[PDB]
Amino acid sequence: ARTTPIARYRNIGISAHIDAGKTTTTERILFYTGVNHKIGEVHDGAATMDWMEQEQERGITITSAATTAFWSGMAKQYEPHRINIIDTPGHVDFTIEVERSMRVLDGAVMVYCAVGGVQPQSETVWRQANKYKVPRIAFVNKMDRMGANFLKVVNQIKTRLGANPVPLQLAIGAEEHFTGVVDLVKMKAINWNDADQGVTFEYEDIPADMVELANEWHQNLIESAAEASEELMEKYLGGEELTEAEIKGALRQRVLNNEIILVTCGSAFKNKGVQAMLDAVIDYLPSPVDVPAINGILDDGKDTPAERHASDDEPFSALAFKIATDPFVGNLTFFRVYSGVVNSGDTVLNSVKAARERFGRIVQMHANKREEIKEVRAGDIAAAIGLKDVTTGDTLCDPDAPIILERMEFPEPVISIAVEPKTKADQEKMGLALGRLAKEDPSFRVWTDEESNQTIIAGMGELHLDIIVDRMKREFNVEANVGKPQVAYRETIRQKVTDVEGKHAKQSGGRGQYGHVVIDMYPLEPGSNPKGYEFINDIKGGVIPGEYIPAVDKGIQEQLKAGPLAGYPVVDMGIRLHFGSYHDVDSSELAFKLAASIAFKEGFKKAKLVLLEPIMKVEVETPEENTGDVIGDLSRRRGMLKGQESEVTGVKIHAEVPLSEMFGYATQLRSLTKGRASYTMEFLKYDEAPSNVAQAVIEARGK
Amino acid sequence: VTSYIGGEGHNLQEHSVILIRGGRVKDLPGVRYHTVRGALDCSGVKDRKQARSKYGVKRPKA
Amino acid sequence: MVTIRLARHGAKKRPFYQVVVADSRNARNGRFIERVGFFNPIASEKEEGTRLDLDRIAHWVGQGATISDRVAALIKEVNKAA
Amino acid sequence: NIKSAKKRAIQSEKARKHNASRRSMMRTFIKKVYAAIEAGDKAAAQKAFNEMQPIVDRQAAKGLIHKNKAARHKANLTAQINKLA
Amino acid sequence: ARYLGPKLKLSRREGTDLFLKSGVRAIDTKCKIEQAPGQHGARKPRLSDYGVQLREKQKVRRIYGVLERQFRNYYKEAARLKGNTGENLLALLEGRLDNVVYRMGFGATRAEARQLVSHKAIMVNGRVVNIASYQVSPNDVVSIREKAKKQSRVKAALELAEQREKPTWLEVDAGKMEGTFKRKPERSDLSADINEHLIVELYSK
RNA sequence: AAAUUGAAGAGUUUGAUCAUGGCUCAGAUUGAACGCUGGCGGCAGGCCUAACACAUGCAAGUCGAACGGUAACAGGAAGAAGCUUGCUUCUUUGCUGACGAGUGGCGGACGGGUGAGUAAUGUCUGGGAAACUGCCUGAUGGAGGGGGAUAACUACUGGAAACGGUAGCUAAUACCGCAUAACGUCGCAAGACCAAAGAGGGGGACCUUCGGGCCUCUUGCCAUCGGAUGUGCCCAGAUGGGAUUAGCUAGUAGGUGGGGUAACGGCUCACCUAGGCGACGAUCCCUAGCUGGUCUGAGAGGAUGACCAGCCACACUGGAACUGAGACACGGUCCAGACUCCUACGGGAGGCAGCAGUGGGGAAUAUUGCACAAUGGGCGCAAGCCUGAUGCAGCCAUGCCGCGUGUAUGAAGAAGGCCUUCGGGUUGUAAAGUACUUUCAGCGGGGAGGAAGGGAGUAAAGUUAAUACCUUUGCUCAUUGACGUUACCCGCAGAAGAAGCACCGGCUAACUCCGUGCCAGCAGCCGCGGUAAUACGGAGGGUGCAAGCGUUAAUCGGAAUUACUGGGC
Ligand SMILES: Nc1nc2c(ncn2[C@@H]2O[C@H](COP(=O)(O)OP(=O)(O)O)[C@@H](O)[C@H]2O)c(=O)[nH]1
Ligand SMILES: [Mg+2]
Ligand SMILES: [Mg+2]
Ligand SMILES: [Mg+2]
Ligand SMILES: [Mg+2]
Ligand SMILES: [Mg+2]
Ligand SMILES: [Mg+2]
Ligand SMILES: [Mg+2]
Ligand SMILES: [Mg+2]
Ligand SMILES: [Mg+2]
Ligand SMILES: [Mg+2]
Ligand SMILES: [Mg+2]
Ligand SMILES: [Mg+2]
Ligand SMILES: [Mg+2]
Ligand SMILES: [Mg+2]
Ligand SMILES: [Mg+2]
Ligand SMILES: [Mg+2]
Ligand SMILES: [Mg+2]
Ligand SMILES: [Mg+2]
Ligand SMILES: [Mg+2]
Ligand SMILES: [Mg+2]
Ligand SMILES: [Mg+2]
Ligand SMILES: [Mg+2]
Ligand SMILES: [Mg+2]
Ligand SMILES: [Mg+2]
Ligand SMILES: [Mg+2]
Ligand SMILES: [Mg+2]
Ligand SMILES: [Mg+2]
Ligand SMILES: [Mg+2]
Repeated sequence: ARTTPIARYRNIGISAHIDAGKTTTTERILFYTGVNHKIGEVHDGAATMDWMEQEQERGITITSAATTAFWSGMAKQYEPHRINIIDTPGHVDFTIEVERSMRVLDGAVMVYCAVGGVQPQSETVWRQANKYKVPRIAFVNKMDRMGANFLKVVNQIKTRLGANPVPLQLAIGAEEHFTGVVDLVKMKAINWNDADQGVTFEYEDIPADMVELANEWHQNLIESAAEASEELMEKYLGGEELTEAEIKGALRQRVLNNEIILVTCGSAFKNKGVQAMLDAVIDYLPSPVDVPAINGILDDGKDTPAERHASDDEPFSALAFKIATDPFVGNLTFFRVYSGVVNSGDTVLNSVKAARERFGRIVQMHANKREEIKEVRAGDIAAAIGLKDVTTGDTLCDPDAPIILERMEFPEPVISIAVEPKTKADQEKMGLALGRLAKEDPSFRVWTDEESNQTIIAGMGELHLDIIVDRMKREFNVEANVGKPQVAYRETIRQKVTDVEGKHAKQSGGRGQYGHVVIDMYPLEPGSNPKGYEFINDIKGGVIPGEYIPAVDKGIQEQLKAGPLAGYPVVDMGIRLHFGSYHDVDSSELAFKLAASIAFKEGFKKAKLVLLEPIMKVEVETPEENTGDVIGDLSRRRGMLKGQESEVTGVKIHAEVPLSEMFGYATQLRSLTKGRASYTMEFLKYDEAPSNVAQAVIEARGK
Repeated sequence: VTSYIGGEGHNLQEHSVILIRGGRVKDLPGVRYHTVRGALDCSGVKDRKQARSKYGVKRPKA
Repeated sequence: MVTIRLARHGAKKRPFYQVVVADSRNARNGRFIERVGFFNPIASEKEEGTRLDLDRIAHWVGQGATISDRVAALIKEVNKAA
Repeated sequence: NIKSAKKRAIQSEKARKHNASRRSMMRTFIKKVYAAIEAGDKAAAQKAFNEMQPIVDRQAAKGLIHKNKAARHKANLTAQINKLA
Repeated sequence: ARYLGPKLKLSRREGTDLFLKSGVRAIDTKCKIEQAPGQHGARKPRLSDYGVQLREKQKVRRIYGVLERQFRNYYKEAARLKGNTGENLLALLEGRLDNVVYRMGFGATRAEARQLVSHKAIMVNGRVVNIASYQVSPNDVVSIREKAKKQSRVKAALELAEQREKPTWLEVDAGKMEGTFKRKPERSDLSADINEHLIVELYSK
């Protein structure tokens, strides 16, 4: 029934900076495992992982693509292990994809360019993998490129990321003369064949051009493995060379418990090092069964709510990590089954929403290709069709299974735009498209701001948002134009107090009712009340009838609620009905509302109060080299600074900036900090700002 | 076609989509249809409490 | 193959069959040659459960009509031999 | 095709070949009879009729033509031969 | 499908007593029966043909605790059945299980009879029946179930069922808590103030 | 016995009247949608528009009791793994159960879908003659004998796949001639001529090359005549609008002969005749599936053809034929056209108007569900397999029906609201309070019916020669339900979990106050609002219906307002 044993499963991700070689390494993996009959290349769009039209055209991976391969070895050493690889996008503008996958995966191959080595998004995916506490190996790709330096990149991994990398496969020859790799356990030099596409290779005897460096690093590898358990330490110190099997086992223990990252090297585009990397994956990275059982909660926790072994004997539990659009069935949910067995057509429970879902179809994935499978076992990645309300990080399981797992956090989108269709006969269709897209992508939100009729689109970056826009144009076609979000201001009086009046000639002899009010407005102070409206009752001269003496403030609510100046609200005003006149028979509230409106209008006219723009507080973490640049940008922007701080790993600046401004501030921040700085917003109390648009918006409509 | 907007206060702009039902105004000679309030982003009449099913107004808590 | 079979009229969860001699190609509820009696599997009272038009069924069998398994069993039960 | 009606497609192809062969054989013998009728030599026409009679009878029995078709051929050609005098 | 509300409003809107209360006290003591429920009940506007027809139909509907859909179905059945449509309609209304329950006893009001029927506390002709509109046929034995007799409401209602005209078509066994339905009530066996022809012409309108 | 017992009017032209004449309203119905609201159950209904385009998974297979046979499993046998001469299973043998692929038989033309086309190439009614009909069934016969293949398979080999190429063979219930065939075809007669297939169970004799022959039984095979079923064909009538469409037709109308059909026939051809249709509406244009029926009506009628059943037509568009009893074939072939998809670029594949489902269109119509347990259908001797037919489940107050949301008592006629003549009236026995019940929903426990059959054993006779095999009928034995935590019944609890919508000027049932003041607005018709609005909006109160209500759309009625019943100038 089970086509492959539990132990022979390797769930891994390929994570790195942009254009580090993830998709190329995946393509060579597929070629050398035989599922792909042509190697192809990304820049010509022939990569299988880059299946979306945007990926094919632009040469980048925008989606986490999961596929599966069978690997025996360079020498067919082992029975075919099944590697469930996921090619993740290294763009900072798609970070949820890598976080999404990396939650469920068991290992990560971190790719590093031999020239650049550790880069900003390599550090980003490093942090994500570290917080998920996953084992890593490293693949120094791009060894065929001038300036490549494997040892220097390893030292960059050591110094920058904070790791203690362990060399495992040193490089023979120069950059363009990249002949192959010498393994630091076998003492064999794999040289790949250039006539064919690197499918074949030869083992050579580490020629004299490098026998000292290899010997030294092999001794370092031996002692690194020896520093794993006392049984290894005692014999190492006794002075017999550790056998390769025990070395590999100890290094595997170090990999599982994250003491080290085993770094190999290769050149995927020149077809070298990929099979060696695959054997490194098989030998050193965990399987679904070679880790302590996963954990969750159950009924407000317990001593041990859940300990789910990687085995079929136990009730089904899984995690639905990816949600993807499908034009023909409306959804496709990629889930990893952590423990148990499920079959097509079976019913399960989403422990989060606590509802029944029927697995309409279960398929195995190969890029866009789907193949139907009858059942899924523990430690296996598959895609379900028929789920209709399940979201990312949702636990699908049998009754009495863990409820909440670690996946309940996502990044916050940073770029915000306002999207409007070219044809305004397209509002509902575009809204539906954007809603479903938001449902697939947690880090992307769409909302109609209610101060205007615009619809605001918030994402992780400008690349994220224009990818969303053009994919919306292509699939479920609706055109769209981007613009700027509108601005919600507020007013406040500039310390004005008077005994203003309000009087309308409603009597006219025969109408039978009328009234007159005399009020006072004062500003309290800039932001000392959660209630922007204030009232202090002082109606003494001609006290109106007693049924709504205190209720002549809920009626004045609406004047402050919207539009004394340019249709915008006010804060800090406090109203005080001091005098007035009436008749003590029928004091019509509706008739008094006209007097209230005229009193408010005359009061504003005599106040000549001004507008407060929306200024929020922005807190930015940046390295301590671009501090001057970022604060200079914030100062060229009409923004103020608050507080100086110096983090151990950076510097935190705090500033006050308008909302009409800092449109697309994330891209500018990334430009001026090498994409290695973050910012957050919290909407602090407003401030005065001279803007010519405040009168423009109201004078566009004449008087 | 020309259609009436019943009730007090609406939000119909120059390109808002709306739902049109039969009827007539009978003193606007030429208006033979009615706009269904509270349907197709034509919000229901504000502060309405009687004949509330017409005018697309929902039941207040009260 | 002019079968004699049960037509399954009646209601939901309360079947009631018409014993019809019908050409086998036509649908169960569809075209039939004639109706010869009825059957009610849920009739569990003093009321009659089944009735069959024995002479007409014999005429059609002599003509060559086929008999379904249930029609045969119900004819056996109608005859007091079983 | 989706289901295994491809087997019936193959069978229909083979039966088309066989039936076409036998039907054309029938038709050329009938053509011989008609050509003899046009020539007027009742001896050769009668011989051709006697040679085609088993052919059409056997093919009608096998089912390539129908008994009515075979009888129509025989009756029409016998009438032609009788008027040939 | 039941009028859950004040009953004396209905009684004084119809004017006469609809028998919607027990005999514990007098109707005039329980409500101002003379006028109508509203704040404009003192005034007596002139009624119309439609007004009197509707008032008669509503009086019958409120007497028997029936809604308009079921009452229209009853009228259709009465018009189908041979004989006087009004007499047929009244016989159909008297055939209701809650109606016969009330007319025999077992409940001081027809709503109480409806609870007794619906609560599976009534057995008709051996079969337990909990449908208030279950039409009882001639020679049917309507009996209380076990584990429901001798309780306060039942005994009080049986005792209170005295001091009123005994139906001449039931022959109830009050002690043993079952009665018979020997034959359908005739026109002379009912109130005789209710004009059935008014309802007939209303529903033929 | 009974099959019906059936016909209502009102508002509005006027200063007022009567006629006439429109408009509007009161009723019933929905495949309805929208607004507000919404407890449950039963039974039905559920893309009316784009016959618009379709991803994905299923919708048609079965037979080893026709055959060659052995890809997977199992059983035996023959052994130098395991091995304590085996319990711990290495290999071989189609040998037996079974069985992928293959030949072959039947099915696939049924079942399911849609109404695009079709206005008479159709449908309905009633007849007729020139027909064929697999399976089913009755009667009578035959079922010597022989041949050459070829698939699979073997060898080589092309191709990414789809799928093939070159040789070698090996089977048949595949194909082919001969033998024989007549109440059969041809012919007036003489006479001439046409078919086949064999397989399975058991078996005391007797003969064997342990293949069996041979005797039986049950199937199948072939010929003819029938029956039944089904199909084909012909005729008369009926079956929409338009004359702001009066001429149409040249294989056109008929005859002779040849051919063709299963069958008659201009069905087709070669000639001869110059006809035929049309004011009883041809032709042309638009529309349209038709019917039993459905809604309405007292009828006559009008409108309609959703569900269900019958017939027809279609299957991406056009055409054509092949096979077969039956097709010019949804899930077959070929070609031509557009579209879609895979391609390793050389090629290849497909047609949801089958069940679901997606996009689009639209005011609007559902699940990418569970079983073949019922009944049918296909195949098979059966077992059994398949069956998106069918039985059920889900979603939708879409409709019809039923029930519930408490019952009795309760006058401080409480408070609060509203009105007021300021006395009071009203909300109102309503609430609160007291007692009582627990349907339904929620939990826990029992529990039918839809289940007939099938399998194994045995008894009886039947059969035979054989108390064997095989039918037919008793007798038992363990058994088969998706629905299903079924219907249904019993227990726990506490009035708890369950009321809204429209209207209140007249038509039309239900009236006062306040705020606005020809403004805001209402309106089905008449009409209301410009300072005391029962006609707008809010409140109180009432009226109608009620898990519905109201709004809009559509048919009929009212409308005797297309008047045949039944009108006028
Ligand atoms: N020279 C060279 N080019 C490489 C190598 N690996 C990848 N590339 C190319 O660099 C570009 C980006 O690499 P790609 O595989 O798309 O990586 P990803 O965008 O990080 O997933 C593509 O044009 C690749 O063909 C390598 O080792 N050497
Ligand atoms: Mg890439
Ligand atoms: Mg690039
Ligand atoms: Mg002829
Ligand atoms: Mg109801
Ligand atoms: Mg289509
Ligand atoms: Mg199936
Ligand atoms: Mg087989
Ligand atoms: Mg041979
Ligand atoms: Mg044969
Ligand atoms: Mg005409
Ligand atoms: Mg049409
Ligand atoms: Mg009439
Ligand atoms: Mg339809
Ligand atoms: Mg053919
Ligand atoms: Mg077909
Ligand atoms: Mg199809
Ligand atoms: Mg739409
Ligand atoms: Mg069956
Ligand atoms: Mg009071
Ligand atoms: Mg219950
Ligand atoms: Mg049984
Ligand atoms: Mg049972
Ligand atoms: Mg009135
Ligand atoms: Mg109104
Ligand atoms: Mg109306
Ligand atoms: Mg007023
Ligand atoms: Mg009429
Ligand atoms: Mg007239």
